[PDB]
Amino acid sequence: EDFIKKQIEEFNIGKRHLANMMGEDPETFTQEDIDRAIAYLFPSGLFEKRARPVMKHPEQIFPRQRAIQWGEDGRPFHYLFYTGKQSYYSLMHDVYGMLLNLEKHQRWLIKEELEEMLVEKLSDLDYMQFIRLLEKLLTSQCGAAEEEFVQRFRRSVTLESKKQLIEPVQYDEQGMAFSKSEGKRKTAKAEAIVYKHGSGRIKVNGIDYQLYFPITQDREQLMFPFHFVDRLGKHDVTCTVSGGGRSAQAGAIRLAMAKALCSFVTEDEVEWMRQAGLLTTDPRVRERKKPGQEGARRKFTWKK
Amino acid sequence: ALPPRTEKMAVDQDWPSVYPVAAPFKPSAVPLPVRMGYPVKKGVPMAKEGNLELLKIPNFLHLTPVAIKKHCEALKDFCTEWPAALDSDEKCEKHFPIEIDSTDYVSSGPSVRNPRARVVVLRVKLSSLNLDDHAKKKLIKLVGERYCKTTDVLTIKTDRCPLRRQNYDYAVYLLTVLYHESWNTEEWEKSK
Amino acid sequence: KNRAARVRVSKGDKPVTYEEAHAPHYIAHRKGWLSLHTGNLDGEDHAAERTVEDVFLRKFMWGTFPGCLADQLVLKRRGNQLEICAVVLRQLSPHKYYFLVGYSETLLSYFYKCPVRLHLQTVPSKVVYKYL
Amino acid sequence: VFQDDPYLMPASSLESRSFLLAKKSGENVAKFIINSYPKYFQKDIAEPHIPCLMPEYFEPQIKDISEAALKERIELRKVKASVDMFDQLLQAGTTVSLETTNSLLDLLCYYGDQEPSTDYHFQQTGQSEALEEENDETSRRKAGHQFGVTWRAKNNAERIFSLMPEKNEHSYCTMIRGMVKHRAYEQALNLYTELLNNRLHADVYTFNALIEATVCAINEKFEEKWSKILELLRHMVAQKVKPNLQTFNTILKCLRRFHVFARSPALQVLREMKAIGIEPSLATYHHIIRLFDQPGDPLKRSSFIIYDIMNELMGKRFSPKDPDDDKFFQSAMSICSSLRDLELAYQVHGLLKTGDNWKFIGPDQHRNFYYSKFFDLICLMEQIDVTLKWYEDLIPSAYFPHSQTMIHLLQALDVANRLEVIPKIWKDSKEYGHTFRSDLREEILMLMARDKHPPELQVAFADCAADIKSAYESQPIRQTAQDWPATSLNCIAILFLRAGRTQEAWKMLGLFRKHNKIPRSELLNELMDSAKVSNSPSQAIEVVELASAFSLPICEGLTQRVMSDFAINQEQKEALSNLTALTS
Amino acid sequence: HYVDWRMWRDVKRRKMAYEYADERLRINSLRKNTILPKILQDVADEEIAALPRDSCPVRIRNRCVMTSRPRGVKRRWRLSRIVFRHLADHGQLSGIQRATW
Amino acid sequence: NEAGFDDDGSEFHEHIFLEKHLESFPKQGPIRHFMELVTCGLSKNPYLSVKQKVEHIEWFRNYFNEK
Amino acid sequence: PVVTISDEPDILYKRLSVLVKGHDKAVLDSYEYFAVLAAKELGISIKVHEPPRKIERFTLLQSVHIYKKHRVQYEMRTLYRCLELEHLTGSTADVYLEYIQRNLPEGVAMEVTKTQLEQLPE
Amino acid sequence: SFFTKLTADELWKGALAETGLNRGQIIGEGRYGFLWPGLNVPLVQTIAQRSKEEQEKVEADMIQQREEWDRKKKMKVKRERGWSGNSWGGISLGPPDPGPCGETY
Amino acid sequence: NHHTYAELMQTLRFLGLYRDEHQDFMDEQKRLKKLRG
RNA sequence: GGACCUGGCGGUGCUUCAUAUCCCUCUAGAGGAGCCUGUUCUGUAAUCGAUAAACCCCGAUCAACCUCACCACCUCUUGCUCAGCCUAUAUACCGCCAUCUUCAGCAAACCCUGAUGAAGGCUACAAAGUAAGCGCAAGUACCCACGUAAAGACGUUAGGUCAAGGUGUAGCCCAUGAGGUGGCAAGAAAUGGGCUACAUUUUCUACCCCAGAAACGAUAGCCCUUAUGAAAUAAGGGUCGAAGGUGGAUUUAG
Ligand SMILES: C[NH+](C)c1cc(NC(=O)CNC(C)(C)C)c(O)c2c1C[C@H]1C[C@H]3[C@H]([NH+](C)C)C(O)=C(C(N)=O)C(=O)[C@@]3(O)C(O)=C1C2=O
Ligand SMILES: [Mg+2]
Ligand SMILES: [Mg+2]
Ligand SMILES: [Mg+2]
Ligand SMILES: [Mg+2]
Ligand SMILES: [Mg+2]
Ligand SMILES: [Mg+2]
Ligand SMILES: [Mg+2]
Repeated sequence: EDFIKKQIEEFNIGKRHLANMMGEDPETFTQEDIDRAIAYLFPSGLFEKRARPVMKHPEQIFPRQRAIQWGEDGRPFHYLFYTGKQSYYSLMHDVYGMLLNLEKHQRWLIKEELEEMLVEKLSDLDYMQFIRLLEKLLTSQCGAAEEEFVQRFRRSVTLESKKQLIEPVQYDEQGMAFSKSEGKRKTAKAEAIVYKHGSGRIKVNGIDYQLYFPITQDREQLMFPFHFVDRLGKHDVTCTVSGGGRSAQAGAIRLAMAKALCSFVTEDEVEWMRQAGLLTTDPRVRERKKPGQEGARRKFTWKK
Repeated sequence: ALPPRTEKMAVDQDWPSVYPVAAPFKPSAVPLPVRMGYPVKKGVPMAKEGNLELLKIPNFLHLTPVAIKKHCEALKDFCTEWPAALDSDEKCEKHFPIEIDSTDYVSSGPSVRNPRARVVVLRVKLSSLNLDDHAKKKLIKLVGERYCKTTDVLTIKTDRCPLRRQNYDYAVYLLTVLYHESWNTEEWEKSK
Repeated sequence: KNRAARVRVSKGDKPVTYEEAHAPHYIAHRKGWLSLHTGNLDGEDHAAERTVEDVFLRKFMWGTFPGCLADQLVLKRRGNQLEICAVVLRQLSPHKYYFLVGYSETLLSYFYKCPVRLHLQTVPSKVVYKYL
Repeated sequence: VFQDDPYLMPASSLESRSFLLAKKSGENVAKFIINSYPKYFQKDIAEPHIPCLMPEYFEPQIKDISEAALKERIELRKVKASVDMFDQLLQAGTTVSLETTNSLLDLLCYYGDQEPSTDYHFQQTGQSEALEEENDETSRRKAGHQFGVTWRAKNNAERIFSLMPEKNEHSYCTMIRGMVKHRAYEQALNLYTELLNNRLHADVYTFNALIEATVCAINEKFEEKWSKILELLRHMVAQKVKPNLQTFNTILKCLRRFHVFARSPALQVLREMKAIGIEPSLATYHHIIRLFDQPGDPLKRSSFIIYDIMNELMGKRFSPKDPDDDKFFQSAMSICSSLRDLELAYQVHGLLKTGDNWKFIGPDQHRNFYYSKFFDLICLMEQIDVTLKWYEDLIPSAYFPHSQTMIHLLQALDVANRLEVIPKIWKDSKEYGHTFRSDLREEILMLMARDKHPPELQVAFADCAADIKSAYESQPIRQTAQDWPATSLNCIAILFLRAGRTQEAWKMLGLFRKHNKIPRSELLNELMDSAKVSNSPSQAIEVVELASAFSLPICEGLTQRVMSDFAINQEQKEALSNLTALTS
Repeated sequence: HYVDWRMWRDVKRRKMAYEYADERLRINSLRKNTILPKILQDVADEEIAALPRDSCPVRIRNRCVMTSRPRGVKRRWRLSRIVFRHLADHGQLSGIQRATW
Repeated sequence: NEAGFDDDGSEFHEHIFLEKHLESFPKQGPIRHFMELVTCGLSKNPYLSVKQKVEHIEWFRNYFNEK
Repeated sequence: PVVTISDEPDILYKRLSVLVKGHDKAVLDSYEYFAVLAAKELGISIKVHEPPRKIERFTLLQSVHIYKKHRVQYEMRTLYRCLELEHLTGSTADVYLEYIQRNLPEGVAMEVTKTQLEQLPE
Repeated sequence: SFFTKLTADELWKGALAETGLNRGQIIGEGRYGFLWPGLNVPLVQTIAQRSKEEQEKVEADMIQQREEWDRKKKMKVKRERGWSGNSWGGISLGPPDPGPCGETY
Repeated sequence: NHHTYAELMQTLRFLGLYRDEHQDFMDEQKRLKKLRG
């Protein structure tokens, strides 16, 4: 369209001006530099990133306008025009033919992605039938053109690896080896330092654990990782903690020792201890009171 | 109307010449098709020529890096340099002992009357005053509520007089008369 | 139902802009503020007369630029430069626009005792963001 | 000063002046309403106090008959009110002091027994821009007469001067100056003789008023008035008052009125300035420039002193001293336009760019005349690259060019033979508002259809000529109902035929028919060529019939061409033979 | 030319209290010191009792700057609840968001 | 934050040291003790100027002389 | 370019700290980049710091007459950016502070400038 | 109060109550008649004020234009009767709307 | 103080440099009220 | 009157569910005592508005005077205002909301079916539906994609306010408008919601959780002092040592 053409021309001339505007009279002004420059020129302050200012090419700005399907004589181009879903039905026809000639010879795409690739509105059951057809083709022993067909319809997975991040062991102070870890639970911050040897010695906030933690539940909470990993009387921890209460502080301290003993234990045992549930922050925090209520979720009296 | 200067202008032109002042957008002046706003479902961000939100934006167009560079080529006259007072805090403390706090609070409107902006407070070091032994004992006994133990800093506040310069005068006056009364030996010191 | 600043849907023929199209819960998630004064920030004293001057200026501008301001004004206030930015249509005569520009300029100068700057923007027709 | 909206953009200098006077109108609009209602603006919020934002009070707050009330009314410049309560003071018998009687007669002599004008004077410059090339002498005779107050005999000033007991130098000086300002030259001279009899001293501005009065006296020779000026300056020296820049500039204006015989006196005046040690000003140089430049002088050494002046004057920064420095730049560069000297004009622009001489440019009319003559000279003897560079540098950033400047652009481009810039400057002229300029239209059309061009230039010319025809059609019902020019029609038709807009050429041959304008033979031959391309005997017979209807002497050749080049039916052949018989 | 007679009465209170503000301070200090004899404070008691009962800042009601409404006014803008709602929902007043947290 | 606002060159002693306007009575008196209290309060005032401070002081002087 | 070297030695500002405080993080850090670039080509060590934001929250009724249980809650987002500065001259303080407060942004700006001028005891 | 004044769109919405008239004004007209150069009369550069007879004649012309506008509200429109008045059975709607495929009826 | 506000707008409207639709509405309404009531 | 269409109902059928909403279940309360605070009733010369769910620490993030529109008494006439009115009408309204909503529907413009009625438009191994737009969703804020917020269209209840303000209709201008001074907010009683308890996991003291000692409960009444205020309600102390023995039917919340 002439709209798209003059918009592309305007975008080219504008990005040329914009590079000259900031600092970049050289021809190569890349998109992230364009975004940074417009971010500085117009400081957004809007929570919606689509409500922030934008400088893209009109291909990305404007949507995909579908071309005219017929010429100046009627006579539409595709033979499956009068179905109204020419791309989807042509695809179904092609896959069915490839199954037919394969038989005579012998993660998956989402609906929105298929709609983007076909530039046609699609139904859930139509997409499901397409997926079943491609699954039939995959289960049938197929050749390389079929395989690359399945692979241009298939997309990536972007798998995540979930081994606990092992902090480095810093060989420091005088001659001793340690790890310094952090923990947070219920507005309490606890950063701890464990030295490898010392037969078990705790230094919460400069005093010992029987002094900072008179409660046997808190002392048990401190014990928990060492007793799980069977290295009870072997290490020593010096920790400083801010905020919270007795159990929140105990939990944050415990998370810190677990996330430093991870560095001081083998990888199979730290996967085991992560499965035991010591390397994950407890996201359970205090909720908010609401207007018209009597607490976080507690309400007032008679409503029914 | 007229065909605008947005397409009349070309490349290699001076934006400090185009926008001297902090001004609202003026998209006809701007050679950039800026699109603003949450788009409709099958549409684009709305256009450049009439955007109330682009006029609402604080518009840092008049300050581009070459404008900072050339402008401070102009401003490089209005500055001297420092002596060799060194980055060392103890060195600059030795060279210049006292430290006085006197700030301003800039509003934006019709009047420039922020009364709290006259607050003044002086911090001085006894280890840089160097001349107080039973005078420093008498000094602490005079000003008990200040002079925390960890650092040897004396902090005297003034918010009693309306003008900032006489607040500074109150600070230096209290420093010198506390010093003189600390060195003034009294007759009842021995019966402690 | 919430009826704060939400224009209702009639049947599909109602021209409406970004401002009064968007609802008050998008107040700076999508919209932003029409008046930029530092009075409503945590340490300041004069925000009340800032606000009464804001409503005075908006009603004054609506009354002295009769039937030409497209949608609402941009009232900025930096230092002692008060800036009135307008989105006025293209239907009257430019000598009349300049006449009212100077008139509003020095009237607001002698009323608010500050440099007041009228920055105009002329538009052909009332912009339409969607049809409601 | 103007806004940045394309709709609010002034296209011409007249439109810019209209917008500026509208802005000044609105400014004094609110000045009037705020001074009418000062109670609504008494609440100051700004700190520190701003008296020029505080409204001004024009009503006299002192109501009792008093000298304080007299001083208040003098400061408020209420002439009749001050005169009336001075009469009240005289009736009451209160002795009115010398200084305030002096101030009252100061106001009387300054304003000529009339109130100050309620309108701030910006008028008396509303001459039309279509008469800037003829009859500067009658223009001087009908534009040098500002309708000021003539000094009437037995006015309130003379009444106060006769009534007041102890006359002094200040009162006598004020009366001489007021009489000169209100054109009582002989009365001012008689009062100066009375001053000399009364043994008082006249100051600088009084002496300059006397010089102007002696020069403006009627029926005396330039030799006699020069001797009188010498006598007045000898009296000034004897009274030990030191002359100055305004003194010798009044003298130079007077000898500028005194024309050719005063050139060597002007040189003597400037030499005496440099001998005494007072720096001559831009207005001093203006007065000598406009003296030595007179129409009808065949020598132009009076124009070589301009090169002398600038050899004195390069590289200097100036301060305001004398009101005619804008006239200095305008007059010196009028010399540049008269002499056709590119190097001196460039030296003038360089002196302009040195310092605040861009401030010394002055008013908008002087700026427009300055830059118009500059770009006329640049187009007259510069090369096209620097002319277009000056075009984009000055237009429309500095000024709005005029229709004479446009046709001079066309002449420069025609001499240049760089005709590819024609559509761009045409679009610029249309956006500046020269759409209805028939001289511009005729010039662009004849320079545009003069020669055969490459086809992209031809189709650009087709678009431009179509828009010209659109403007000619879309000028409805004006008193200057300009008939379609035959040359403009022929040029538009030739351009359309060259670009291939043959059907447009045929319908505007219908337009030839309705306006009864004689077409050109080159156009008719191009129409024959287009008929050859289209293979249209009907169109060939049509244009031959038009030629026969206007009885042009090429119709027999057109017919012979048609018979040689087309297969013609017998009735059309009979019609063509009948047309040839009618023309023969 | 006011919002109502109540707001006119209130601005009369504001003005005439502001101008009868100084002497009330002086002898209210003469109240709430304990230095002076009781009868020498009593004579002062009758003179403050004779001071007018519309300048005492106990009658000062912080009504809204925009429309007279006694209760439901936020002091920082002198605005009532729903007029503040009006301005902050049209977004003619900066910095105010809808509190979602 | 202090454009103008000179307060006629008061310079730090007129604001807080009010002996010269105190005009000492018998200093053992309760009137003198009350004057010490008022002098300290006017010294702690940053909003009133020395002119209002003294005028307030001689208002007290006038009333005490009346009684 | 008038200079006027007049008479008296420098007032010696150490740690001019500029607290720039607003409603908009993009305004704050664009101003940060502007001032850091400016002081960078000036030659003065400029440092950055982010004091935590404060949100002033409060509650109003929604209906005009009744319905206290349904309320609208409003908030102010007040966001600090500390631009602390050490080792700069008095005249340089005038010129840098000059240009900074001249190109201060709109109602999304306040700037509290804390000057520690040193001086000698007396 | 000027502050508690409100717009005519809201006023007419509240007055008409349909959810369950200023075009006859030039930009510079007031009853005192302080006619300016920027408004009303074009931009001699002279500020002035008209007389009482001119003011009353101008406002009489404006009012008679107002009752003319009221009359051109309340004319009577002639509807052709279909089978009876206040009916629909013989009412002629116009020719059918032109079809989107270049068709005329 | 509201007097400068309200009376300045009264004056400026009656000058004709201000157009206040609220006052125009009550003017038309009270014209009809004096017409029939 | 006969036969339908659509909707609502059904102490209407089948099937699948709800999970703090439906029951069995889990925890802590109300209803029983005292106090505080609204409301009803009585009373007074003494406002008004809310009043099943969707009223009842509601307009009020709040009444000694003020607020205040109530009453008593006495005064003002171009009355701060080219007046005003808190006069009636929420069944004329705008304005801002409640409720379904702890929903997912509402739908311009078309097309088709029903012999061209009101109406209706479902079968993916597919029988006539296509859809702009609003909403849910999505995107945002807070600490995550979770959760909580916000958001929730058309309409329902003529659902709430002419007393926030504006306002159409009808009325007043010797009044129903304006100002000054002084009073109005008391319980034979009842009820809604909170607070404190009836104690042993309790009470007092130190400590802020390894002791000692008891073996109870008013934030009510009266007195003193203080804070603020012109003029006391609040705070502290003193004094006193109530009723009360974990509360039936029913019910709330998670
Ligand atoms: C008597 N009915 C026919 C009625 C009449 C009007 N208005 C009029 O007809 C009066 N019109 C005039 C005054 C002449 C202009 C009415 O305005 C009303 C009603 C009904 C009421 C009922 C109200 C009631 N409450 C207040 C006790 C109630 O219980 C309900 C309810 N469903 O809960 C109501 O419907 C009710 O609140 C209500 O809204 C009514 C009216 O609005
Ligand atoms: Mg009939
Ligand atoms: Mg009711
Ligand atoms: Mg009443
Ligand atoms: Mg609700
Ligand atoms: Mg919600
Ligand atoms: Mg949502
Ligand atoms: Mg009802």
